[PDB]
Amino acid sequence: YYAYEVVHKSVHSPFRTTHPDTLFNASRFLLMRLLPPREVPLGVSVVNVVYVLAKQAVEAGAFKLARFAYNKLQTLVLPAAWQAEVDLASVVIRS
Amino acid sequence: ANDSRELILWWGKYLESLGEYAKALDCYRKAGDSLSMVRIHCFQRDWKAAEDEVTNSADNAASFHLARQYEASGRIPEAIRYYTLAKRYSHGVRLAKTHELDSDLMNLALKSTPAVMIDTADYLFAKGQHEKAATLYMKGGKLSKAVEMCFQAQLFDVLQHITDDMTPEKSDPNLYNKCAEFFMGFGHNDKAVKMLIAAQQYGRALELCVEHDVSITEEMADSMTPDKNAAVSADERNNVICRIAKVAKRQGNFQL
Repeated sequence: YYAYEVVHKSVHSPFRTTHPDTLFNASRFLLMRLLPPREVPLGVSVVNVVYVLAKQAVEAGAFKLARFAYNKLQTLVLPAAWQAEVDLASVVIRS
Repeated sequence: ANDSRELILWWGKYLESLGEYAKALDCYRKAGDSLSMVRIHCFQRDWKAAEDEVTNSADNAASFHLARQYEASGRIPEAIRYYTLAKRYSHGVRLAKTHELDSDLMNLALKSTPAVMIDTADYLFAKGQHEKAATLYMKGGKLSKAVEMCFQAQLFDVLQHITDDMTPEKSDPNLYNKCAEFFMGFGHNDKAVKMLIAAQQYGRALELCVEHDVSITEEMADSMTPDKNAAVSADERNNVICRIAKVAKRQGNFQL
């Protein structure tokens, strides 16, 4: 709920809460938590979350996870109100 | 969920100011536009906006919305003060470095994160400010050099919070050993003895204490020095230590 709302809602409707120790350990280890069907409310879009989470996994080390997050950088699409433009801007808008 | 905030803004505007200001405050920050309530109520010197602290690991809020709103809408020095009034350890560093207010800079750089700690340290070297740089290198990584620079700027409370990390003798042993080298260079006795005692160098204070032909006290000739007897010669007994005895009689003391 944290990751989805905080980062995906950065453009959709802003609502952010963070834990800096948890977010620093995330900057070392966060990438694999963000699969959809693993104890999740479901119905969640993680476009911003995938992109920012991959960057955070890349940054602070755990050089395995930097490479893993390179493979999982961002490929996601804005919702159907943005469908006429994020058809082309799916990879473009968030790397 | 459709990347939109318009009905939240409309609800905030619907009964914004009818005694239902909490309604608009709710339906603006989620909507992203709480500026209008700053124009209405935080133009009325709502000095703070409920700055916070650790809840789970850390959380915070700020009067910085008020600040940057003022800074964009003209009241830039009001924003700078609001950095103190948002306790901005960053904007009281960075945007109070753009518009320099040291009531916001130093108040938000006395104890600020190393990232901004150095950012006011590197901001403050060229003004001839070793104090500022040392007062900004207390958690900024420069500590032993900051002992050396505090030795230039004669800072010891700033050096106290520098040596908060390392040896908390208000200093490093390099500074105290430099002082020892000076005091032995001067040949002065009492400050040398006291500082070497404070810097845990009683042996260096020993060679200057009892043969100095001065009045010698219980520590000054018994703690480090084995003998309270400064008299080692009978001629010295009858002339120099006799003068020491006459001085200590004139001191009002009866023991020495």
